[PDB]
Amino acid sequence: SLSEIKHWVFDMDGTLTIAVHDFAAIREALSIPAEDDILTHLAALPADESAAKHAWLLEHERDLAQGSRPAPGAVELVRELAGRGYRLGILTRNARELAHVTLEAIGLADCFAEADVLGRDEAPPKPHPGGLLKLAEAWDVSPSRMVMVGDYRFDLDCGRAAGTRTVLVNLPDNPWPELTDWHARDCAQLRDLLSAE
Amino acid sequence: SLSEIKHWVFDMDGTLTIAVHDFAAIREALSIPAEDDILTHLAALPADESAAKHAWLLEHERDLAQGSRPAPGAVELVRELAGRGYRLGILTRNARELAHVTLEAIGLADCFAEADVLGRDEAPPKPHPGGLLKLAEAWDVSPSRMVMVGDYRFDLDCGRAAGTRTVLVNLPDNPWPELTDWHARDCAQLRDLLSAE
Ligand SMILES: [Mg+2]
Ligand SMILES: [Mg+2]
Repeated sequence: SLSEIKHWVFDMDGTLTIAVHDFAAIREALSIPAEDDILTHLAALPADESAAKHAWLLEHERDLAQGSRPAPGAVELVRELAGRGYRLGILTRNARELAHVTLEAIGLADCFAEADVLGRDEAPPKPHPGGLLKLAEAWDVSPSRMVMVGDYRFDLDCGRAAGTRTVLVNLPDNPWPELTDWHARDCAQLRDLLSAE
Repeated sequence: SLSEIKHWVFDMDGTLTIAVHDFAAIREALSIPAEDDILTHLAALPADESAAKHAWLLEHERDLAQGSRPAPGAVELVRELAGRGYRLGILTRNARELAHVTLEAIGLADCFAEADVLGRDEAPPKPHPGGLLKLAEAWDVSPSRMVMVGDYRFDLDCGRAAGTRTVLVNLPDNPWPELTDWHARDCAQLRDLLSAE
């Protein structure tokens, strides 16, 4: 049962936080009417114009980015787990300092012990198991009793390599069934699963 | 007339080259059937699943990127202009060395004099006019007789600031009419415009 796992490890980008983008710049560049939602409008254009505009959006993802915000239900999930006294960690490609700043920004800095936030300098890149093995050792716990929560195949591969359980969030379905122990559309639904199962 | 302009300056990313992405990874992550085109499939999903999957694609643009390839008609346009004996330049945020490598990769290194490829270290970031002013001076030409070709508002703003003519490519329409002297869906159509007008 998911509620039996008391040691949780989170990816950051795409899991606890998501990139936000300049909506007004997007609307101007792609000629979206104010009364239309961006994606709904693009989906309704002729296929060739839709493809061209989507390709442009993707090409300029970084130009249009404006930092990040908490992913849906992420703050809620982490606070729920922290409230249970569970042990929480982070395994991110970000530098530890930046991860720290982000955690403070989204109001979750107090939910993770500083030593349990592993960044660029503390662990090899996913899907290398190193970071999870480090946490498992620091926590004196079997990996089979930890869960790795992520949104990308490398997060799941990392969990499988280290031997932890794995959770996919922030996709609506189950694209890697064999790599994925639990899946939820987002952290809010994951919190619901935790509560029910 | 466009054919009267004999001094042309190109942006790189999004104009002469475009990022390519890992199609197989995308298809696996978003559960796209082999017989479906990715975008057409997403456009046909329920709106909520479509939005979630598009947001994921955008969030992982850099994870899914696999270098770049020539933009449609770009090699053809540059060779056509070089063949006319026109003077050609580049104004890119990329380091000059990388711009050089890219130009070699796509077979256009011989179309630009090395001194006329301005990168990170040779010119301030768009939309600062500096890079175009530098080329105009090096070429002993009035900016009104140069054209800046780009795919982003900053390219057009840069041209307007320096006083060059401006061209938008790689969007299908005309989102910044006042900033844009000519627009074309891509470099191939731009070559056609050049030929006809
Ligand atoms: Mg991630
Ligand atoms: Mg560009």
